[PDB]
Amino acid sequence: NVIAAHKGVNQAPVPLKMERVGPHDVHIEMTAQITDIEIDKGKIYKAWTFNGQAPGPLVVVNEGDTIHFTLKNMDPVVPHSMNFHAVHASPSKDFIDVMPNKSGTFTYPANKPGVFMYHAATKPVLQHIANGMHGVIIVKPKNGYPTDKEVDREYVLIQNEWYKYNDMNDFQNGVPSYVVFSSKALKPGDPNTNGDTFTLKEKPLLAKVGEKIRLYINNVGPNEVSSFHVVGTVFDDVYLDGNPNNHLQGMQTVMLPASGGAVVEFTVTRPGTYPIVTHQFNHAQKGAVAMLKVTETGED
Amino acid sequence: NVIAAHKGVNQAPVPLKMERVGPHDVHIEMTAQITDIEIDKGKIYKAWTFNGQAPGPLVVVNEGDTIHFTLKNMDPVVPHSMNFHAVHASPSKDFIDVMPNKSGTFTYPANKPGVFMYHAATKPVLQHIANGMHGVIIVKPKNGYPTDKEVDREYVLIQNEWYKYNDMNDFQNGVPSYVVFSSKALKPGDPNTNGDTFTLKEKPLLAKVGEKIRLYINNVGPNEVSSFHVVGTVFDDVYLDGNPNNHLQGMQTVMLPASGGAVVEFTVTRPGTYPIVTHQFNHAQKGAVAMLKVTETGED
Amino acid sequence: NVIAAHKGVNQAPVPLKMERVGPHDVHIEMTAQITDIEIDKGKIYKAWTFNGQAPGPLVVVNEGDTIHFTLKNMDPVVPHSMNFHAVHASPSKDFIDVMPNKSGTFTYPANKPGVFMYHAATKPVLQHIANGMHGVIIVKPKNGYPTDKEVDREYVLIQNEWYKYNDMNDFQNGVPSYVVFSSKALKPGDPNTNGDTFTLKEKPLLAKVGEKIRLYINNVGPNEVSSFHVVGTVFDDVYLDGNPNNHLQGMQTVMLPASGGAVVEFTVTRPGTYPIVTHQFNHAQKGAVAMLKVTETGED
Ligand SMILES: O=N[O-]
Ligand SMILES: O=N[O-]
Ligand SMILES: O=N[O-]
Ligand SMILES: [Cu+2]
Ligand SMILES: [Cu+2]
Ligand SMILES: [Cu+2]
Ligand SMILES: [Cu+2]
Ligand SMILES: [Cu+2]
Ligand SMILES: [Cu+2]
Ligand SMILES: [Cu+2]
Ligand SMILES: [Cu+2]
Ligand SMILES: [Cu+2]
Ligand SMILES: [Cu+2]
Ligand SMILES: [Cu+2]
Ligand SMILES: [Cu+2]
Ligand SMILES: [Cu+2]
Ligand SMILES: [Cu+2]
Ligand SMILES: [Cu+2]
Ligand SMILES: [Cu+2]
Ligand SMILES: [Cu+2]
Ligand SMILES: [Cu+2]
Repeated sequence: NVIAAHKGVNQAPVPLKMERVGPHDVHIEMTAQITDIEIDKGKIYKAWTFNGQAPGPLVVVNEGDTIHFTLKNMDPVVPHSMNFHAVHASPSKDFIDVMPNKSGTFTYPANKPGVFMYHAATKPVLQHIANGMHGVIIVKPKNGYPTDKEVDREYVLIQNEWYKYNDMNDFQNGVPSYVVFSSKALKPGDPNTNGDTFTLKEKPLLAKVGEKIRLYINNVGPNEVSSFHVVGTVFDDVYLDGNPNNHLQGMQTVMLPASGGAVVEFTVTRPGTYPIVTHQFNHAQKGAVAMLKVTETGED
Repeated sequence: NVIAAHKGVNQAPVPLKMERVGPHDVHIEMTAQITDIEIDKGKIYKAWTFNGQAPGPLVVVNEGDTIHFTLKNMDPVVPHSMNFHAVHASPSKDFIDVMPNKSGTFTYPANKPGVFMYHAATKPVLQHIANGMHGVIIVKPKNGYPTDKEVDREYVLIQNEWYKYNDMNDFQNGVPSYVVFSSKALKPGDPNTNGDTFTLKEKPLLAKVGEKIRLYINNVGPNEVSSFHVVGTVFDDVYLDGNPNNHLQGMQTVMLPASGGAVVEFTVTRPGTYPIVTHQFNHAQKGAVAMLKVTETGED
Repeated sequence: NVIAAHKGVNQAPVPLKMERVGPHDVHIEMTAQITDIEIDKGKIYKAWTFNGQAPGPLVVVNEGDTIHFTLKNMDPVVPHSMNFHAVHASPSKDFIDVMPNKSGTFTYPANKPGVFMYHAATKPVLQHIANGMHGVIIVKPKNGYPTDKEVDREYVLIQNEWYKYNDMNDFQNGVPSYVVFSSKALKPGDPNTNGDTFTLKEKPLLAKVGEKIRLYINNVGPNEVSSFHVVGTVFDDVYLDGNPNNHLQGMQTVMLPASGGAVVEFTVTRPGTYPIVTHQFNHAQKGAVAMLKVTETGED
């Protein structure tokens, strides 16, 4: 199922570009590009990506920022596009296709705090998402969260599925071959990984005994819901979609729809390694287990 | 899988009958009937229906109304019945079968505000729901919703699946062949459609730039959950099951169980066409995309 | 797929042992054992169990109790282990394997009120859960629930799936063969059953006309979410995961993730038999229907 013009194509990752251009305005430039990603050991997926990552690079803006977004399409033959769930926009004017070897710029406001999916909007959308064109944009709430002062350390996790390569029958009708977590960096030194079955097991996220950890999470799908759970703890506080008003306490497991987000916070009380799962254990068995290593110092 | 006595049967739609009979009492009369519905282009499903619609006709009552419900069974051979999720009733006395060519009347109160599924209760219930015997009853809250004064325009949407015709193995064990939206009229001039893959794409719901839209939504299944999302906006306010107390804000996507309802409200800020999806994109690809056309005047 | 050392093995159920050892400390002793369970009429599953029950025996503790848990592994060849979702623990030190014919003791606090899953933690966790090593621990809130004084009668229900026997391909990739409810006793005289397709239909839970019923519920999976609904009523109050803060009202149906819990309360207004379902009707058809028989006296 490899398009003739994609045979042998493996475009090197290109860094995300972002710069603030006013107190409430931010420029973002991404690419659409075709990049080989190792999704399981020995298994390469020639993914349709933003910037050579799948999920794509993390975007963080402030509530009330208007985003001036440019997509540079490096794919030699397939059009691509961008839909941010954070924004208010006209889909038929602002989420439109950018043709091969062209760029397009679109402007829209991020009025709402939270942890939002982004993805390509090009028909068939299922094909673009399943092939890798998904990601997260975080919109920071103007007044924070009521538990901000309690949080010691924070990371971003994203859940996605992988199917048989570019196979629309499988995408529509088949079980996922792999379900995976990735982490995207918020601060210098944080890991930045792609959706694969192994990296966050072999290179766990790090924390220190006694810390309260915040995770910004989103299940991008394309197709499955997620039963998000951290082994050995309970979520002290949960904010559905990352909106501070949607505040639950003491949850064992957080139900995420496809594209669903949350801010979750939990305390790690003892040294050890703590798995992070979707509790739909067929999906966990097919890759969706990450690890958090908790040490007396927070160092590995 | 077509029952001998249903071969060639296509009973014309019969209008819902409703009339208020007291300040807190309402008569409703439906039929059970066998009616051909075009669920995808060129694909007829000889559905088991209420009133020749699938999902069935919309019912709207007020909180505290007692419903005096009559079902007239026009099916020549299969018994049918009615279960309203809105009501408090004895299932074994009030949700019982009405035999072919007979009628039955049942009385029960709708004590709780919200957006409730209704469906046939006849064993096997899966068979009756999958073949088309589902619908929505809205119970209006005595004191409204706190955001009532902000809403400019409102519609009803229902999600359902379609399987291989009357195939209990497929109903139990197979993926849906189609997943679809329909709209049911609240006010004169609103569309009133059946669950199909195309009508709400070709004849979009209409709105005006700047409006706040309310949707009353229910995912009737039979089998899937729904990740309900409007492209190009964020839900300002969500009331789970349509109960005013269950109030979320700023949600990108609303997780609906099978039979789950909600009242969702969102603002459309720019002219254009806005898709409405379940974000489980396998289901969207198999039909579950509706459209909302937003114009400077609200006219098409 | 029957391990040689399990052929012909059917270890008799062993009672749960629990005793309070201080105002905030409780001893619990379970077994891991291999026991034949009739999951559907004529269908024996040689389950991997705690104490010869699947789901395992109910555990009830108070918020703030530290649990001193001993597992005695009676399996001749497979290691087993215990993970309580209620507790804060080091998974790599406290949820570790107990080898055949050995015991292990682990101590950890239950700081959070609610209705929590427990299950084996031994890799592959999917295999242990699917084969029967799941259950519920209830942690009673120090200050109760705000609706405690309204509740007349209470029971515990658990939902689980069963797959082809010890078949990891089916566990990962196949639909469940059966989906089932069981009830676990809270007070003397309550039923105590295993996850099967028939017992709670033939021997319904009992209640009296006019009562408000509380159910403590958990969907242990392993793989499916649950759309929990009681026919003929509406949930007056719902507490997600059994935490009193997570308070919804007037829900028709409660969405439970895999491992998700709730406390749900509803009123039965008329004599009759009331089905209890997951509204994902493929699962209901494959076993997941229990019954509640409501009489003028509450006696059968
Ligand atoms: O909490 N691990 O299923
Ligand atoms: O927001 N369309 O996936
Ligand atoms: O309420 N029985 O689907
Ligand atoms: Cu300013
Ligand atoms: Cu600019
Ligand atoms: Cu694309
Ligand atoms: Cu989207
Ligand atoms: Cu701290
Ligand atoms: Cu915790
Ligand atoms: Cu009155
Ligand atoms: Cu009457
Ligand atoms: Cu019917
Ligand atoms: Cu129902
Ligand atoms: Cu307005
Ligand atoms: Cu919006
Ligand atoms: Cu004390
Ligand atoms: Cu002790
Ligand atoms: Cu085990
Ligand atoms: Cu678990
Ligand atoms: Cu009472
Ligand atoms: Cu009720």
